[PDB]
Amino acid sequence: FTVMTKMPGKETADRNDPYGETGFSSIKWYYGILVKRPERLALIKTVAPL
Amino acid sequence: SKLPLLTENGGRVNRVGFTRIAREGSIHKFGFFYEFTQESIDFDSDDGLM
Repeated sequence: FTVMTKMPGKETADRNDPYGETGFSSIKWYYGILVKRPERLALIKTVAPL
Repeated sequence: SKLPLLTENGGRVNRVGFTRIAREGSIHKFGFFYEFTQESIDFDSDDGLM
């Protein structure tokens, strides 16, 4: 996970907000899997009681 | 109606400008003279004329 946080202040003060009144926090990542032996993944599909 | 009010979101609001002025003055030239003869000094009654 890559987390980027900028708090209000001179960090967020630019030509679009000279006063730097706002901040933000974001998170991002990459994910993926490679299925090598799909037959070894066994699944049963059924209904369930209330 | 023209107070620089500011909200919690800031933004491009309440921009101002400035001005300056230039002053000037110049100099001028003056003078005058007078003329005399040798006799007007030597033969005059008053030896302190000049």
